[PDB]
Parts: sequence; C-alpha cells; structure tokens
Amino acid sequence: STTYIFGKGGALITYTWPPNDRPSTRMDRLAVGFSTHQRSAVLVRVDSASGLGDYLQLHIDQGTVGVIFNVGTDDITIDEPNAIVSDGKYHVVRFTRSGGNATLQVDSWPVNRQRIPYRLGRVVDEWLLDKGRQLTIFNSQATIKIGGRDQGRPFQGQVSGLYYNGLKVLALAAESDPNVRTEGHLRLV
Ligand SMILES: *[C@@H]1O[C@H](CO[C@@H]2O[C@H](CO)[C@@H](O)[C@H](O)[C@@H]2O)[C@@H](O[C@@H]2O[C@H](CO)[C@@H](O)[C@H](O)[C@H]2NC(C)=O)[C@H](O)[C@H]1NC(C)=O
Ligand SMILES: [Ca+2]
Ligand SMILES: [Ca+2]
Repeated sequence: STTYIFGKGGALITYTWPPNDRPSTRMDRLAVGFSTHQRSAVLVRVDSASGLGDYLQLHIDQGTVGVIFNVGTDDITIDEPNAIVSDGKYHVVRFTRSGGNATLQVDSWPVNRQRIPYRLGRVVDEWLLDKGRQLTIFNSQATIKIGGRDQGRPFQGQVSGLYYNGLKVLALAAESDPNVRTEGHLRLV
C-alpha cells in the first residue's frame, strides 16, 4: 500500500487520462483508506471532459462520508450518516456505482466502555426504480483529483491505497507516472 500525507495548506494529486482514450462507464469502483480530523473535506473527484455535466465526488460533510455523483440527469447522493470518520483514525471506504444505483461501504475499528477495536462495517445501498433505462453512463472521464484543493475544500490527513477502476493512483504518483501530477503540501510514506 502507498500512503500520502496531505499537510496543512492543501495538496492535489491529479491523474489525467490521455484526451483520446477517456473511459465512459456504467460501473465505477472506488476504494480508499484514510485518516483525518476534519469534519469537512473533499477527498476524491472524478471529472468528465469539459462540456459534460458528469462527475463523481467522495467527501466528508459534518464528519460522515458521502458520495455525490451525476451521470447526466440529477445529482445522486449516497451518505453513510452512522459512521464518524473525523476522529483521526483509519477508515476504509468502498464505493461501487452502477448506473444511478450505488453501494457505499465504510469500515472502522471503534474503541467503544473501552473495548477491543473489532471492525465495524456499515454498508448503504441506493437504487433507482425508474421504468425503462435512464442515463447510466459516466462519460469521458478526464481527471481524478485527490485532495479536494480544486473544490476549495482541501483534505488534510493521510490517504492510503486509492483504487479507481483498476488504477492505483497513489502507487502511480509515487513512481512518477507521466499521467499523474502532484502539487502542494504532500509527502510520501
Ligand atoms: C438500478 O437498480 C434498479 C432496481 O434494482 C432492482 O430492485 C431492487 C431495489 O431494491 C434491488 O433490490 C435489486 O437489486 C433489483 O435489481 C434496476 O431496475 C431493474 O432493471 C431491470 C432491467 O432494466 C428490470 O428487468 C427490472 O424490472 C428493474 N427492477 C425494478 C424493480 O424496476 C436497474 O436496472 C438498475 N440500473 C442499473 C444501471 O444497473
Ligand atoms: Ca452521462
Ligand atoms: Ca430504470
């Protein structure tokens, strides 16, 4: 696992697909480990090419993980309101999108009366029961931006082992892949 520390003042890791083979997908799969004391941050954002409305965004609002996405139609929110993640401890998020449906999993190891921190998984599913086929495709994904600096909501804390549709974006940043740029106050562990 590759780990980055996002320090004070923000940082940005950006993966840019080659402009002539940008993926379009029905299903997206995001995994990421992190720790932060922030109650409000953007962690990951995938943007479609300019001129398209499509995006995927992983964030923390009021101390809980949520994902908001748009594949052409409406903004779709899936939140995990029962897991506090802003305690400075390690959490793992797993997000799968399928059309306008999504699964959001948040793993934690809570110490609570003090106890042995066995794992507590919390999964949320979100389905759209709309007769006929809706807009299901995330079109021409252009950038994955990690650290929230371009949303004005900079992440501060650790990020570990990010995985998005096959890409281990942090392993590629650490090895200086030509499609990754790293900026700001960032350090590799
Ligand atoms: C989005 O998900 C819907 C609904 O999923 C179905 O319903 C329940 C919701 O709780 C869920 O438990 C099941 O997993 C189940 O699949 C999908 O809607 C289905 O679409 C297919 C093909 O169009 C139809 O044959 C079904 O009638 C229809 N189900 C219903 C209840 O309308 C939808 O396909 C899916 N979208 C994508 C892109 O995967
Ligand atoms: Ca679309
Ligand atoms: Ca449908």
